[PDB]
Amino acid sequence: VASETLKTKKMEVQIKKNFPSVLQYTMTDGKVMYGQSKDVRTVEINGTNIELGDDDVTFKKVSDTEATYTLKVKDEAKKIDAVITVQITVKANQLHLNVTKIKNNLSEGIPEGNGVEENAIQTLSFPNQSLVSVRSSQENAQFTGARMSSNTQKPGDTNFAVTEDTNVTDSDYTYGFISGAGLSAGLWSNSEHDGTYVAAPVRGGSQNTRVYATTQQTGDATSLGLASAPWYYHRTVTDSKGKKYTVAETALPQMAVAIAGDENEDGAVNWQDGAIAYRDIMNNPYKSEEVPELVAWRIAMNFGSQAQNPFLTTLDNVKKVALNTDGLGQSVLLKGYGNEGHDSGHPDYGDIGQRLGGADDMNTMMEEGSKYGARFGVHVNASEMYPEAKAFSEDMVRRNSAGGLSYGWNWLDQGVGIDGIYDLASGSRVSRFADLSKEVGDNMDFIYLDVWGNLTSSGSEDSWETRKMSKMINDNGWRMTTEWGSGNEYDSTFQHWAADLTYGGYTSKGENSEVMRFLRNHQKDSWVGDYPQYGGAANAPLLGGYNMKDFEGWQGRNDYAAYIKNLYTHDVSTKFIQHFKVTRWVNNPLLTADNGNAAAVSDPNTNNGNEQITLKDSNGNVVVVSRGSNDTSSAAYRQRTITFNGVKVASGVVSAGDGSATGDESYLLPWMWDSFTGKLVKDSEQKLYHWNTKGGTTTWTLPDSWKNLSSVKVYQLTDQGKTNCQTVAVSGGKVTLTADAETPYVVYKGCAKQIQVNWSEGMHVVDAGFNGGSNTLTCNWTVSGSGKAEVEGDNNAMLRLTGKVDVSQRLTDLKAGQKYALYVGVDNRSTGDASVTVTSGGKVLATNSTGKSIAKNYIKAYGHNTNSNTENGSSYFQNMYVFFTAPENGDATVTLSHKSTDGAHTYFDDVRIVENQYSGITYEKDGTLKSLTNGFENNAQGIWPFVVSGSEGVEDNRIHLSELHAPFTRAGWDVKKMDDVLDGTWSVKVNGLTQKGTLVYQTIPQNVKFEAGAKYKVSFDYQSGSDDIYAIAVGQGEYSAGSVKLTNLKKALGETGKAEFELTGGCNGDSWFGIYSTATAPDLQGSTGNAQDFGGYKDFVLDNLKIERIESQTRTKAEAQDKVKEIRGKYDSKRACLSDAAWQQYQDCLVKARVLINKNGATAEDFTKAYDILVALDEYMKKAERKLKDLDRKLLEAARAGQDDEVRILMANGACVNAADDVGVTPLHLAAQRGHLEIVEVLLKCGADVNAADLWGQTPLHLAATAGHLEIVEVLLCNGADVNARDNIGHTPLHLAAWAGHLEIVEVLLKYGADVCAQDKFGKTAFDISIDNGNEDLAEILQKACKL
Ligand SMILES: [Mn+2]
Ligand SMILES: [Mn+2]
Ligand SMILES: [Mn+2]
Ligand SMILES: [Mn+2]
Repeated sequence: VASETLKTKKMEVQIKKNFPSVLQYTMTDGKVMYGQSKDVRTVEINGTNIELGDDDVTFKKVSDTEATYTLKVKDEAKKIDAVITVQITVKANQLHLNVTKIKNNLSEGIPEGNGVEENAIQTLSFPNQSLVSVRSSQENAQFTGARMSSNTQKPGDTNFAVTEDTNVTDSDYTYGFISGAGLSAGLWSNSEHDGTYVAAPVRGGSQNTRVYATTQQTGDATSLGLASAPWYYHRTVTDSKGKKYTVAETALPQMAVAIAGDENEDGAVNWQDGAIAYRDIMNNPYKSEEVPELVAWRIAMNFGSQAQNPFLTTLDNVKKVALNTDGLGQSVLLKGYGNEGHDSGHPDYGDIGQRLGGADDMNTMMEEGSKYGARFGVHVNASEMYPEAKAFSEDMVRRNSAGGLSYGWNWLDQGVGIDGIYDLASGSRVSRFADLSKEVGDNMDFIYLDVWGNLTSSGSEDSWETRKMSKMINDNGWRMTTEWGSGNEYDSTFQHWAADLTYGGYTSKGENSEVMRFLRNHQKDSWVGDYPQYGGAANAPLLGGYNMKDFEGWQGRNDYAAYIKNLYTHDVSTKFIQHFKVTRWVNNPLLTADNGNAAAVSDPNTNNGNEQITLKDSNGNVVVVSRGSNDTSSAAYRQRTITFNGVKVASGVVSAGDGSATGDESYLLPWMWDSFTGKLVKDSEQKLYHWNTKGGTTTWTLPDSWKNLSSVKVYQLTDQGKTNCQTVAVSGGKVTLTADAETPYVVYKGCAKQIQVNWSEGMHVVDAGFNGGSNTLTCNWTVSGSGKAEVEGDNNAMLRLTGKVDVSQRLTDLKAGQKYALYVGVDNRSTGDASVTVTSGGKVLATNSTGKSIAKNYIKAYGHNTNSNTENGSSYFQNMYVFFTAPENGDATVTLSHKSTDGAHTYFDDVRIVENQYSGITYEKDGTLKSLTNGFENNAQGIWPFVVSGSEGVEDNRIHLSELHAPFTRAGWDVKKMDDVLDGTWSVKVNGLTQKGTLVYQTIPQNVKFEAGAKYKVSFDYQSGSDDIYAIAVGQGEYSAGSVKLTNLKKALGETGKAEFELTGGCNGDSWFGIYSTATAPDLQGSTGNAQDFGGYKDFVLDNLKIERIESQTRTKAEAQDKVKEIRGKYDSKRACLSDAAWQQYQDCLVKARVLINKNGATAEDFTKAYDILVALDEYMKKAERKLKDLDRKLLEAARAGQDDEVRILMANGACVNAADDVGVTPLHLAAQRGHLEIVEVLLKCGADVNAADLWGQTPLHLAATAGHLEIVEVLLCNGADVNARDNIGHTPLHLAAWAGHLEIVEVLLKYGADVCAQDKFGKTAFDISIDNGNEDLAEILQKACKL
């Protein structure tokens, strides 16, 4: 065959002129690797194999390093007529084969707007091209392949000898390496082909197989050759509506080989040698070079309009983590960066959350954060959308084969599936990422793509789609990261289900492959880390593996100390290991003959035949990681030694990644790199991180550059940075370190300066989050008063106040004349007021207060929810607001204060000053509320003046600010029957919180204070899905069932309703109103499936809140005094059956009214207030009385029935023991006559009046004696029953027991002391009763009382 030679300094490649084929590679040393030794001239186009003849190919040697081929590819019958241009180039030990041009003689190209290109060239390949091959006739001929596996128990690798029996045909792999006759090679291709995988729960580029292995007979030997899998060129796709499109290539077809000798110099030639060479030709994920610097990964979360984490708070948190890690690199994923938060506004990528501070604050956070080595990225979704999103349209909607919506998940709103193919082919998604690019410029590091590969956008989401998705992202300068462990093998640098080891179990983690991890460990956080309960790959991997925790609200995670502890336990050593590239990996226990890995490398002269990995950097530094034993039953299987240039830098067992068992690992890791591009730092900046799991004393050999030092400087790392400095002597290049358990230390050669941190930049105050330690109360905040101010809490630090104290700070950078809202988180445990005040000079611009906090925090993503223990195992943190105009003098000051001298605490956190246009609060002259209006158009955050209640416990609450996007958010679009927005752009929305039987949301006194005794007109616009499913709740103090006044609301589905009521302020100033979920089932109107959710039959929308104080009729002192008499005359006699707290509330109220009435110099205003407070007290006591009368009537009913359980349930729920009806019959009377001994004894123990009588003068003893209940009569006399008690006739329980003729009951009561002299109105004794009836048996016991 006629050939030509391409030359480099490393090899000579003999190539055929009749086809782009290699005959052989001859290296400088004379070693040879074969190409395609046979006459194979096949080209596949659209699945049709065409064999080329001599006249179908033209050749041209361009230079000594390049040749060009022109391929005439025609099949008239199969509609193929193409001209393919192939380039072969050589450099060093690499050969590249590129398709540089594709000409189609059967088309004019792709029609405008990605229209269908008829006879388009969709696929292209060179079947059995064998660019590199090995033969069974060669010394140590072998194949090594890798396929995708997310399963910890199933490796993705194959390792086998190439023999005469080896028979393969287009066997597809992610990676493929052939070795033989002292040379090795891997084949790289940019093919987007999807094929064979070991294990993956999703698509989304998990199945990308780019190499094809095929055997052929090469004379008397079997030859195994490598070819590229097919490439896509102009691919024709169909969307959910049946519309077809043709989309151009992501890139032109490209492939390469890199010929290796014994690269790691270990005396053998295998895939590892090929893998070292392969790194020079392989694709590298965009920005994969920064991956080793990303030590601190975490999520900063925002959800449901709450603004739990505004961008400038996230920046303070970056500075806290920077101090605690001594400036290690960070990667913060902003989950809910856009619109109203997480799983809101998808897919509006360019809509940055206005309530977080918008694009302005996001850019400030990214720009400033980068100075601390912190990278930022956003969570996006390209599979699900909500009606509120501006991108929402009929074209975007994914539809099923029947024409209906492809529904997603319902939570805040109903998610609808995005038509993935439409989104790509129309240029829609690329334009939405462009919207984001305009907002962030070049400040943002990465994109985090959620759910991609789970088939929500289409049944495909293949490697071709994922390749195009990753390109749109990389094109904007963004690093690619995604959700699923197996997803996007080609371009992703991080998988959430790989780095967060807790999710999905052992079958759904990161990439379980020795080949993939050997090649790319340093480029991704997509592997298997320690999580021993999964076993296999997850049991102490030598390379570690990212273990991700959070503290900023993601899944309620708000534990900072655990976050930091975990960074040092797993992530510091994982990241240190990623600064080196794998060069050798022997004795892998996961690979056996049974799982298809008989030829896997097994050296008994390395680490006793146990697992070992060697890694190297471009500076010749060597890292060696060794496993103690390859037996999982041995204690040494989890033992790992790490050496750096032959010196031990880490030893022992890590604390289990699943949090199940603490370890003993200690390390002294040299951190030689900067937190930016990872370049080597200078000598004065070189440092060592020290960690000791169990704590104690360890001795280490310092690195070579430290061997002549006399001493080192050791600093303990905290949330304040470098503390407790120690000078440690160096003897013979060694150091002894004493360490507390699980405590980070940093070692320097000399004195090291503290990292400079200016807290709360752009926040208008210094240290708004109280992160500056105790010192913050000295030069940032000024403290005054007899009381005390402390920075308290070992997690999220807060300001704690006790006694009479004020904490002040000057406000900076305010725009003169502009409107601002200032809010602060407040938890008040004191009865004394806690306040927030803005002053200019001395003048008060705005002020607000809270008494004892009455509402617990149920916001899961928030830093101080009721699961975080602010004090006493609870948290009452709620945002307290002030609205003011920035003064013209530019002098403004905030003051946080506690007024009373009591010892109870008040907590404050997160002082937020934000530009805000809300102006719906009007006051009276005395500073009390005149009116409050809200259309929710200018809310700084949350559902203010309401606060979320406990209907779902601590949750990502299904309550938020709904957004207008007509016609989609309106009633009538699809199966939707309710409007999301009543008027304007925003309303308050509740999604499906039906049949809870509890409070959903409520006002609190710090948001809307209802003055004691004052009357208010409350009105709002609403939309409710069904009749009586939701109600208006009115209460005083902390919500409690039974104490609440409920008004059921009627159905207002698609048509806005009006709600109006009057509210009278409770005596303690703690009155409130809200929305309550009843027990009543919604009317789903015959809807099925998602239509029950989307319809709105179970939802509640509120808007246009209006609260107005109603003027009261003026009262005199006489009127108020008389009202005191009336109230006392009604309730003074009702102390017995009334709670000890209810009697206290009543007494406190009477005291309050008397103080107003009797003050020297009291006015009409005081007399009106005193009278009104008593009127409010009356209605409160009366409502409580009807609820007690309800319980009493049910207790008298259960006394008759005889059920102890329902008698005890009612008594425990507050039932009156001595409760009598219209005829004066108590439950002790009823239980005694029926004879329920278990109830009689329960009632007597509870304090029931044993002497109690009805309108007939009958006591429970009279009733029990006539009925003849011996056991009941016994216990009554033992509890103090009146033995000689009489009725309206004069019958003692002796007379009645004789009338009924009870032989055993008469004798029992006589023994105790029942009178025999007793006579009724007729003057009849027991002598007359015994002689009247036909039985003389009674006359025998009476003649044994007195003998006649
Ligand atoms: Mn080797
Ligand atoms: Mn804080
Ligand atoms: Mn509105
Ligand atoms: Mn919404």
